Amino acid sequence: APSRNGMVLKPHFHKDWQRRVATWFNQPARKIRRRKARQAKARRIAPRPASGPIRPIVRCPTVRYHTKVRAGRGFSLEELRVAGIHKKVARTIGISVDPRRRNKSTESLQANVQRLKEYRSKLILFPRKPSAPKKGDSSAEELKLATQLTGPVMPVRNVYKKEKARVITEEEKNFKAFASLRMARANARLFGIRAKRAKEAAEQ
Amino acid sequence: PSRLRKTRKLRGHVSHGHGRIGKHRKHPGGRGNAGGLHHHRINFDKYHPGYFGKVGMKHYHLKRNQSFCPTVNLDKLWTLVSEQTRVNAAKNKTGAAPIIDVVRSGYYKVLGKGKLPKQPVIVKAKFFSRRAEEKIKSVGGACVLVA
Amino acid sequence: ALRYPMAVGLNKGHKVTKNVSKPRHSRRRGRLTKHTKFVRDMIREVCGFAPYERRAMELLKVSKDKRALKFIKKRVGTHIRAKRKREELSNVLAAMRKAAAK
RNA sequence: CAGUAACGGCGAGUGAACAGGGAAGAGCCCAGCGCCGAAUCCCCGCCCCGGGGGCGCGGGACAUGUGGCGUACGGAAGACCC
RNA sequence: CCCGGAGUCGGGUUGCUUGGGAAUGCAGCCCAAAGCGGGUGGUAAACUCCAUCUAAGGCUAAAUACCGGCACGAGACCGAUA
RNA sequence: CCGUCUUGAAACACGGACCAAGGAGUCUAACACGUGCGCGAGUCGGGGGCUCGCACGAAAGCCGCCGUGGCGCAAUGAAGGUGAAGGCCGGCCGAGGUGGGAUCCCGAGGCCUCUCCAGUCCGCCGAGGGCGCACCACCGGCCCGUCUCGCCCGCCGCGCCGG
RNA sequence: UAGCUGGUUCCCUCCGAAGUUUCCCUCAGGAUAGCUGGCGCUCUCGCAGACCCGACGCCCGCCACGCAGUUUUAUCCGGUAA
RNA sequence: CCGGGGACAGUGCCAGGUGGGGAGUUUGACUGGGGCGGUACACCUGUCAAACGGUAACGCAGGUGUCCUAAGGCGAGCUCAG
Ligand SMILES: [Mg+2]
Ligand SMILES: [Mg+2]
Ligand SMILES: [Mg+2]
Ligand SMILES: [Mg+2]
Ligand SMILES: [Mg+2]
Ligand SMILES: [Mg+2]
Ligand SMILES: [Mg+2]
Ligand SMILES: [Mg+2]
Ligand SMILES: [Mg+2]
Ligand SMILES: [Mg+2]
Ligand SMILES: [Mg+2]
Ligand SMILES: [Mg+2]
Ligand SMILES: [Mg+2]
Ligand SMILES: [Mg+2]
Ligand SMILES: [Mg+2]
Ligand SMILES: [Mg+2]
Ligand SMILES: [Mg+2]
Ligand SMILES: [Mg+2]
Ligand SMILES: [Mg+2]
Ligand SMILES: [Mg+2]
Ligand SMILES: [Mg+2]
Ligand SMILES: [Mg+2]
Ligand SMILES: [Mg+2]
Ligand SMILES: [Mg+2]
Ligand SMILES: [Mg+2]
Ligand SMILES: [Mg+2]
Ligand SMILES: [Mg+2]
Ligand SMILES: [Mg+2]
Ligand SMILES: [Mg+2]
Ligand SMILES: [Mg+2]
Repeated sequence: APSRNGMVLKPHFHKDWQRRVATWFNQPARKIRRRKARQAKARRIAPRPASGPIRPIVRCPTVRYHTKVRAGRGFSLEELRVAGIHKKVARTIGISVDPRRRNKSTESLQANVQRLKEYRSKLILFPRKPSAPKKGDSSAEELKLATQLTGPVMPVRNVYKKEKARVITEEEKNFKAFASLRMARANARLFGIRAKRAKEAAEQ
Repeated sequence: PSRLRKTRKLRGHVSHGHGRIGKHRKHPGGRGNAGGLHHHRINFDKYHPGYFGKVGMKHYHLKRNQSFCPTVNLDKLWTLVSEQTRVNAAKNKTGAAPIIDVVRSGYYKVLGKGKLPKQPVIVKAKFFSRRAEEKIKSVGGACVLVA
Repeated sequence: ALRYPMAVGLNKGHKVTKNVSKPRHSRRRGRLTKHTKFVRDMIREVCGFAPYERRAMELLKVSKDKRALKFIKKRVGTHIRAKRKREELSNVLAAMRKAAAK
């Protein structure tokens, strides 16, 4: 019974719940078990950078999150073509192709080509036969810097460029900002119906 | 702690705080929110008016991302920048107004509650109130729209 | 200035420069090839027509084409599958009328 | 996200997803279309290593389609450059 | 030059199912396809732009579950009517 | 003659031969208010990650705007949507006014010393007067929904447009 | 499952009821307002001048507000008893 | 195989009828015990009701689920039962 004042509660416990209860008492056990498999994998791949391949810069996909930017699944084939590396050598180098990602814009295309070229100058490629370097790297380069990289490979920046102060010109000072939103919200609302009234009045 | 509860004080008294006449029974009055129109009607009408019935239009698959618009009032607008931004703009001989992009601070609409300190500023937002964009022009500043 | 890039209205959004590309090759699924056109009309001249198609062509001989549209729509199900079934069958009758005039 | 959109004698009650953040992270293969003298596989017998390898005018499967190349991120064949 | 999975999709109707609401999925039965086509674009319909993916073939580690089993370790637990 | 239900039990109401031992408001979730603590327009790692080799330690510490996210800082409308500054004279000020209002401030006047005369330096009482906290009642003001009346203004689009 | 029986385990201290209103397929029950307790909070009188000691300002006169199962003084109201 | 039926029967799916053979459920309340009768179950007047208001019984005497383009609204002129 409701007593005097309070919320109308609707608790979801009519469905034999205490047979299905997931306790979490193995939680510090599995933080140890996962961590011992990070440390074990990172010494299997001994100079390879402990975290997997490089990931692209990906813009987040809605109106709530499109100002921030994250790392994606992989590089698109159009980014691989104009950075000039084959789509089947790139996983052997640690690049992670994503074959189903489109490139609609140009400056997000260029920001990942610039990421790929800057990676390719940065990685150190050991030869197949260490007794005979074919095309990979100089043996001096493989000695004093052959360490494993921890954390993500060149993690994704949220760069906010600082615009400096300036002088408000007179016409920018005279800009009807609220009125231009209400007219733009009204023109798109009435666009189809004014075009219909225009084409029927072409005859009558 | 179980040593501070009424059960330890009620450990000699027969009814255990629930009365000899009435009793403590299982569910006298229904279970849950039973009876909100029939015998618990006065409790729902006194305290939760509006609980029974439909009002308004249904909208399937509400995606709350596409109606995201966090607002900042006009009086907490200089807190989005550092204090040497506001102070050096006041000392400036040439009329240079600093820029306040509210979108990198996580706001989309500027609302006009408050009062601005008397110095020009350029505010870049996605949306403005009517009287929020005329408390910027009266202080001598400018509104700029960003998509 | 004037015409700030605006988040509402007809011309809205962040004003980006689109690149043009060769489209994804999966976009041409079901485009008709020369060779599979040749297979698909060898089959028709050797199998004929279904009895609803053969009946719908009879309603199209007598210029009763609203009823033939309703009949095809009753048997294949959709209005847009029916009105391209009909103009397919009308191209059969337009071809057979022309081939029998000579 | 969320006891939310929504369901519901719209009563009691029920009730997810996408975005965001993490753990982990890996991609591929045919048929078909085609070209390659069926270029393919199983079995048996003999011969050399502890299944490999090599023989058999040895059987059989298989053109009612085995193998290679090749699959939507295109692919192939030609020239040309490397 | 070469390019793709049909009693399948899809439509109707019946039944169960789902948050899925003029029908979310699944099934029966009848109808039953197309190839610039087809599917999806959460209100039934016609019209038209646009976006998106390529169904009706197949394989796949890791992160995940574990009151049974083998073998261990521990506990602000019980102490022989527990 | 005790427990019990009852208007009413010593009862010809029920239960109880006697003894030992066991024996009944718990735990989880969600709320509400009250209280304690920490931080405070913010707050919180809860999930994950990092740290001599895991007695204790399955603990403890750390991260950084990993703050993603929750709640809070803005409401109202079914929805499109819109969305909280005045006061004093263009200039100054920055949430209005009346009534009460703990406290604090001023204070005429008094208050003593062996004795007056002049003066000085602090203390005590104090009529009246002022600024008035929180909270209360009232009156105005602002935002959104909706009515009734009404006249102006705006322009890249002169509109079944915007304000 | 039970709106129905039965039982519900230590001591002292303080406070201390209700069987009535309204609604309910309500009459062996609940919601509702009364009645109770707890937690406070906002104020008032003020504490009283070390032992002392009615006092110390302006001939008189005066000693805060509010409040009440009460009377007084005004003044309305009523149709019982007779 | 020989006869006999035969595109009917039959089966599958939908639709209409029938269907206590079978299933599930319900079968008000108040009440001088219950049932029967009544409705004191939503309303209205007079009384009870104890001269403010409030006040109970299956207390008394009655009414009600309608009627009305005037039987509503103004104005004027009239005066009724006997
Ligand atoms: Mg990882
Ligand atoms: Mg109690
Ligand atoms: Mg009891
Ligand atoms: Mg009780
Ligand atoms: Mg009782
Ligand atoms: Mg919440
Ligand atoms: Mg369910
Ligand atoms: Mg083949
Ligand atoms: Mg269901
Ligand atoms: Mg729609
Ligand atoms: Mg599988
Ligand atoms: Mg024993
Ligand atoms: Mg024993
Ligand atoms: Mg035992
Ligand atoms: Mg013993
Ligand atoms: Mg009795
Ligand atoms: Mg007794
Ligand atoms: Mg007796
Ligand atoms: Mg008894
Ligand atoms: Mg006995
Ligand atoms: Mg015992
Ligand atoms: Mg609290
Ligand atoms: Mg009962
Ligand atoms: Mg009883
Ligand atoms: Mg009377
Ligand atoms: Mg009398
Ligand atoms: Mg029956
Ligand atoms: Mg009865
Ligand atoms: Mg009286
Ligand atoms: Mg008259």
